[PDB]
Amino acid sequence: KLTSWKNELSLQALKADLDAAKPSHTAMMIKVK
Amino acid sequence: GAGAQATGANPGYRTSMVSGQEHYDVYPMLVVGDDSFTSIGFQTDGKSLKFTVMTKMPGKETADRNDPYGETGFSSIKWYYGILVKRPERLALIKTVAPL
Amino acid sequence: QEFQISDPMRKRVVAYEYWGFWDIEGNGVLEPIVATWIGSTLIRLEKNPYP
Repeated sequence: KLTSWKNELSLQALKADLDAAKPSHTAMMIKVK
Repeated sequence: GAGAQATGANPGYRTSMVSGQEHYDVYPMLVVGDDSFTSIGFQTDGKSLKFTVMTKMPGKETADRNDPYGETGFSSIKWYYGILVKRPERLALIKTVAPL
Repeated sequence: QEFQISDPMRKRVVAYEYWGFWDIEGNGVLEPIVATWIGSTLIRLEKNPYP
């Protein structure tokens, strides 16, 4: 627990957001390529 | 088809056919208790169960080398699920037959 | 379609609004109102706030 906040993000929630957001970015990068 | 044999004396309760025989039906009528169970989650990361969806649209982006044809794309979904029963003394059930 | 954020408080839901004139007092005088509902629940009902 790095902070004094009552509720903290934790690393796992952030990785969940990354995993959720990645599919759109992958489909987008095809056009740039 | 988990009841008894259903002859012609049926007063009008639902039945079903199990390999050439007529058998009754059993119905749950369930009661969930408080804090009886919790659902195990693998990287669900919140409350909702987490799905995983993929899609590869038809195109040259998967032209490969064995077969440039086969434009058939796909979409796939998968998930992990499990349950833990902390106290099984708080789940109640009343089996019964049901009318037509 | 399949995108869902982790935290429930930050989830995105679709809501409807109704800007119009209604006879609030039943005497035949039309007055502006605004109404907002989500799903099947009416969450807001008040007069037009703007001048």
